[PDB]
Amino acid sequence: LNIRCIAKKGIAKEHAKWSPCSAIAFEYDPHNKLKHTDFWFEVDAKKEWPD
Amino acid sequence: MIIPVRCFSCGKVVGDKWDAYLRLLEEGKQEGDALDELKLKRYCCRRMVLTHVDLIEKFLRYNPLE
Amino acid sequence: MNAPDRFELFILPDDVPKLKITPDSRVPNCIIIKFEREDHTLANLLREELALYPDVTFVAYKVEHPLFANFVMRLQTEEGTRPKQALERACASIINKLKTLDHKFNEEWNIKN
Amino acid sequence: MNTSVLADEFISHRLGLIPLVSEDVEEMKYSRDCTCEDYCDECSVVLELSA
Amino acid sequence: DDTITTEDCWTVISAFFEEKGLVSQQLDSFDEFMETSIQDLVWEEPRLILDQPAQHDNINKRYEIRFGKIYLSRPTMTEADGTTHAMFPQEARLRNLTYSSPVYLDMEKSMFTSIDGNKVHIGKVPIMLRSKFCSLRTLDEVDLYKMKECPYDMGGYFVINGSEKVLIAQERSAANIVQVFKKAAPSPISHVAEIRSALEKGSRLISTMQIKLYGREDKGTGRTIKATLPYVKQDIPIVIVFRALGVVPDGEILQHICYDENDWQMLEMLKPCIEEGFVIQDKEVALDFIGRRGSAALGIRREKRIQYAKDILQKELLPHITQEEGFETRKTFFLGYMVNRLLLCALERKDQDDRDHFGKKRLDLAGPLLANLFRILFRKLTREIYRYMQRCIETDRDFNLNLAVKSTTITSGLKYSLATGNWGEQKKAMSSRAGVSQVLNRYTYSSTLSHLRRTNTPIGRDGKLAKPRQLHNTHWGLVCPAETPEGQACGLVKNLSLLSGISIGSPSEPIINFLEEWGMEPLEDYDPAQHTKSTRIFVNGVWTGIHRDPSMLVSTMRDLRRSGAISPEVSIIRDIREREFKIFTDVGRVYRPLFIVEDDESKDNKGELRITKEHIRKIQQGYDDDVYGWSSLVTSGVIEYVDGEEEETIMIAMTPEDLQTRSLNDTAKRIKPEMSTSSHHTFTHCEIHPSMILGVAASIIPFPDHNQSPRNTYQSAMGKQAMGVFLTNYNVRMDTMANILYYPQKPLAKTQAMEYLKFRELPAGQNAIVAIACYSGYNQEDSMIMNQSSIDRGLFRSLFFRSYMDQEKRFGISIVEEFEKPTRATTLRLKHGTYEKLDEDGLIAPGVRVSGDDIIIGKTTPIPPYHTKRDASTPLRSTENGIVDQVLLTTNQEGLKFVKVRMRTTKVPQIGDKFASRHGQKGTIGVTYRHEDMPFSAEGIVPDLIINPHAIPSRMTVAHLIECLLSKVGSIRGYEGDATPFTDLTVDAVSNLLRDNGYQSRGFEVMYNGHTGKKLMAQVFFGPTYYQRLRHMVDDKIHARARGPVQVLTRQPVEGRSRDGGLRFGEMERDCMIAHGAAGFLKERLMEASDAFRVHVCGICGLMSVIANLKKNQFECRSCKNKTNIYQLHIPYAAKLLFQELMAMNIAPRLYTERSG
Amino acid sequence: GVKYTCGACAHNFSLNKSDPVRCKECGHRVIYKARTKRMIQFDAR
RNA sequence: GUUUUCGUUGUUUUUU
Ligand SMILES: [Mg+2]
Ligand SMILES: [Zn+2]
Ligand SMILES: [Zn+2]
Ligand SMILES: [Zn+2]
Ligand SMILES: [Zn+2]
Repeated sequence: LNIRCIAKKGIAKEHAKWSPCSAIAFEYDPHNKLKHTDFWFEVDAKKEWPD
Repeated sequence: MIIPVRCFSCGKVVGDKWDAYLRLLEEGKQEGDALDELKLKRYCCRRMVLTHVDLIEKFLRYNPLE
Repeated sequence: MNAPDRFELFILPDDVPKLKITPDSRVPNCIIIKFEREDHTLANLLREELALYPDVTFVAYKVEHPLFANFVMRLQTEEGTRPKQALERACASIINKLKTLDHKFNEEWNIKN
Repeated sequence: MNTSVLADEFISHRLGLIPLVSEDVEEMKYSRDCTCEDYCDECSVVLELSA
Repeated sequence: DDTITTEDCWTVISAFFEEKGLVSQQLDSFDEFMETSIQDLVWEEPRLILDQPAQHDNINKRYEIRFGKIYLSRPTMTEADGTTHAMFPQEARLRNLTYSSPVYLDMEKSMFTSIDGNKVHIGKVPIMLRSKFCSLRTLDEVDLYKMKECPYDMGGYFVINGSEKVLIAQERSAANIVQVFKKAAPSPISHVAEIRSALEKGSRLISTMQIKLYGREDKGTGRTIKATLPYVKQDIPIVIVFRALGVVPDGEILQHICYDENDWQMLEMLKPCIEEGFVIQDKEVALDFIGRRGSAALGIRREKRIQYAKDILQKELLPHITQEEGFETRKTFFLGYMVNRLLLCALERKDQDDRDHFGKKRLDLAGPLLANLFRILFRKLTREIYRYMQRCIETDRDFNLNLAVKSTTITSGLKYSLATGNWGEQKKAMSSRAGVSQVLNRYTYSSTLSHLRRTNTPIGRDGKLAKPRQLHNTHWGLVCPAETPEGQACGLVKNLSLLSGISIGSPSEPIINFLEEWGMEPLEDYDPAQHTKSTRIFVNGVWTGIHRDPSMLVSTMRDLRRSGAISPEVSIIRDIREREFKIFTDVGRVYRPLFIVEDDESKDNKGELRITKEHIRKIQQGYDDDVYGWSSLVTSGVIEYVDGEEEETIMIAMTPEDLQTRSLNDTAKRIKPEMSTSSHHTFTHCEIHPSMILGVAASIIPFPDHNQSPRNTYQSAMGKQAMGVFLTNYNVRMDTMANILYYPQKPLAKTQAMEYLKFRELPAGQNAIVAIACYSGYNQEDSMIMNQSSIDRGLFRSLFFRSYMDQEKRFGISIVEEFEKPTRATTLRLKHGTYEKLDEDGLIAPGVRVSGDDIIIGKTTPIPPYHTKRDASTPLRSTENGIVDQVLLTTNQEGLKFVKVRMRTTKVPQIGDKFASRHGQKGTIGVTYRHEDMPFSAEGIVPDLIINPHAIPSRMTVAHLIECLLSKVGSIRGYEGDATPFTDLTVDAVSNLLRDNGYQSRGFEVMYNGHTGKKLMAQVFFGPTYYQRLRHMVDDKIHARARGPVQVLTRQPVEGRSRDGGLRFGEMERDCMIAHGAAGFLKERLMEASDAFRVHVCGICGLMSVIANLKKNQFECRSCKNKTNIYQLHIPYAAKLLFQELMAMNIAPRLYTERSG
Repeated sequence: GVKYTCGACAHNFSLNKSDPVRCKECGHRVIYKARTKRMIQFDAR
């Protein structure tokens, strides 16, 4: 294997090979106190859904 | 064949773990704890290593032209 | 063999501008702003920032097509402030917010590790 | 020159995916922002491989 | 000994495949071919006599040639320059050769002038690539490592001219069985008792006979019976042929027919037959009667007429029973009973004979097919010796005898049958079967394996019917019930089951001895009064004995087949109700290994398995504790082979649960038979696994039993065309198409038969992340939304390879074209493509970035007469790009350089690309979105792909949900999950474990809108699934044509996306346009977009009979001398063609530009 | 210039339009056009 | 040198 390589400045937007991150976790309202998700449930909403 | 350089679902540096993964395998070790040892936290990264199929060993055991 | 290109998502062509404002006489003190080379990231931010402005009477944006990194934003303000001026105000406000964000982050990063 | 049993597109794309230590990538000029013909170091870091 | 669990059954199947495998039937078939079949076909007439009766005083100068032993040689390809080498299959593929070996015979001579050894080359036989005489048979893997063969590539095919052709086995009805059918009412025939009476050995057709019943009820006079014997020109009454066949009195005819003498209706119904045959009262008149209608020549007179009638009653009448003398009494008894069965079926006292039950059908493998073709070709081999030893016998020369043997006799029939596909001779192109041999597919690895285990029913659409296409209960566990082709061939072209094996053909004589061991009562003894309730015994369909105590003999035969003295595959069936018994050893009857539940109620093992954990442990050893192989289990009487005809007479347990006859409220379990009235059940057998009713493809699907059967069939169909990795040495193969995945991934959901399939080692598909919602609105209507990050990282990236084959040709003997760089001077009629890529020998270098409109293989061809050379190059395909993978330079068989250039391309998914799941879930890409725009999880995790929820209400794939759930669980826990059908897994437990995984039991999880980060109100079911790339892309169908090449004859746009084809405008499109009022639009579609020529026709005759010249401006109607009354017509060229053939058929279609009125 | 390589004997060589297809030393008629030493450039993405 | 030159029979498998 004999290879030469050219690296140029880039961003994740143009390729995941320049991606600075794999995934970024973003959260808020850790109890759904703002009512942004339904807590879909078969029996009950608070207990079916974890903390 | 050949584990991806970057994790398809996530994008984590994963390539430099295969030999380490085999090392962990050799000692009759469970799979999941070994993957956790490999810093495989996201189950996407986890099954990417768990379910990767490398195939070059049969290809390489062919005697090449040179 | 027909799909579009990737660097154009932010590279400005000569003929079209980054910012094309046209008067929206539909309601008084309203304009329509075409941001080429843009997407939800800046659009939603500016939309919320303008919505927080009391002068801003109408604020909305739309990415007319997801297959093109561009969007258009309709902005009406009260009879006092112009839509464009509200836009510079929103941009500068988010500037100062980002400054404070970066400063606090850096300080507590340093004290943390 | 390559005498392996793998496609060169394979290894090339994989090499692109490889992150490079880039604490100063900001100073690097873009391949389109930099005015030079072909590549210069300022907009292009050269890598090499021989095995 | 203990209970039998599922893993023990898996171990049993491991023994099964370690001895048999899945090619064992083909291997043993082709080995039987060149170990018993070939020799018998050679010696089926071992006597060749000539003579010169005259003088030499008087003499019989007897040239007499006796046949002898055949010879088999190891493959040697004999280069065209005397540099003979032993041939290797790799070289055969590289140089486009045939995997064929030379054969030789000993046709010795014996000269007998009366007063009154030699080794010739018969021919070259193509060989199946894993027979015992294959070049690489004894050679070990390291030797294989030197000859570059894929270890998973498992042979079973034939190599001819570098093309791999497989002989598809053909299913046909088993012969020598009574077939009574209900003839149509508006016909003199009511019931047709048919039997294809043909020699059991060889399984080849000799003759057949159909006895037709005349008359109606209160209509059509008496119930007379007159059948047309083979090669007779009239329906002769059956009582008459009984007179002719030896039994002239009618009471003998009834003793042959009547066997329930308590019945009066059949007596009074056969009375009219006696009345009509009463004109015949002896054997002489009956035989003359037959001979008159016997289609023989005229002038044969009564004596030879009777002799020929007797012969045709002897030969070609029940030939499977006998063709020689002495058994014409057996002929009388058999015909009498067959007529009796006809009459009983006519009375409807028995259900009419079924036409699909496999017990009356066999499968002709490659073995007997090649046997039949060799029979044909050799029957045209033995005769050209006669037709040359006559032109030389008159000269009585010192004949070389090595020039009358045209050895290529058996080369060309096989070459044409295996190459073109027609099993016969090219001269007899008509009435030939097409498709029995086809090119082996290596698109994927299964595209070979499953391809090697097809079956086909070559009936034809002559009468459409659903019975050849409809699944039947007898197909249970014997065939795959989901693998079927599309519309034209759907239902037909059927696959085996997983554990099936085909009878390779054992001598029937051992079975004859086993049966006669029990005091058989001859057919002559069979009497209506004596044998009022005795058991009629049949072999292979031939009725060969009677018995009154059949229980002992059937028990002994069953236990003996359990032992092994009887060939373990030989079918034993006991028709208790109809006082009959039948043994089948003919080739083509397919058997499944059933666990032997003790059926004789004499122990607790009755209702349990003879095979126990002792046998399981012995198999787990792989050997015997003093070998225990699969044949060990089969011959130990704990597992036995069973056919469908046996299956319908046996009662089988499904799972190890219902073996012992048994004596709550769970919504995650299946159902066994209720056992409410039938308090007892003595299941004589149990399947090794119900999941073995599946097929090779069906052993792939995760829980195929939780999804709709139509979707299961769609899965089966799409599985063979799904992208993957076919062979390890794909590179050394120069194939039309090769597809290799960048990153093969073993499925998270797995079967256990998977383990046997080695799907970890050749996996087809990847485990990618999917979430269910309607986020983009583009997911509708079979479209999916893709993560661009995974694509950039290379998810489902792949490699495609295309091999172009080129060769120099011989116009004469020395007139040859050459591979050279075309130029503007030496080469005429050049092409706009760039020739520069060619360097010295018209061959591009390996590794160059090739594209379309660029010549890759340059060729120059002589012009028939200084500047007499034409471009004959074959450039790369126009809309194809890539880099040359490989360039192979060799020669042909004799002397011309043959080049194989494989080009390599990287394929990446794009909007519109086709994909499918393992649950029939098929669609194209609708739009691709980047990471930032799609919503993320609480941990910020996005899926790789997004699907349409609307599939679930419509397509209803519960198994897909189970697969995704198990996939999440396995990925979190880090192990391979099992999805074997008919197992005890429960979804609720998996949900509980997901709770243990710290994740929502039903798989829901909050997504946060990618554009806003806002918590999407619903919690999204989001996790991994195993999907597969499919052969169909978007850019291979994109094709626009404003103007291109036109067909040479039609002067209209060509058809085919390859050659810039135009859109064929269907007639319904014309009709809808007419209903749309599209006059001008359709006109220009037929005028400017289609053929349009202008002509000059006459105004007097009104024909195109006008010499026309625009430049001369002369238009003379030679028909009518018309020059001024000539009119120009701009009409489609197809109209000109129509007018042309109308003229050519002496029809005068006088076009008129006016109105007669 | 136009170089050629043998099947598995690893013989490297060069035929012209004067000789038949025959690996000069091994006597192997399955020969292969030796790859071009010329560089090929890729996009690594 | 504007311009500028490929086809069919038969066979198999296919595609909502
Ligand atoms: Mg369609
Ligand atoms: Zn991951
Ligand atoms: Zn530069
Ligand atoms: Zn005329
Ligand atoms: Zn050599």
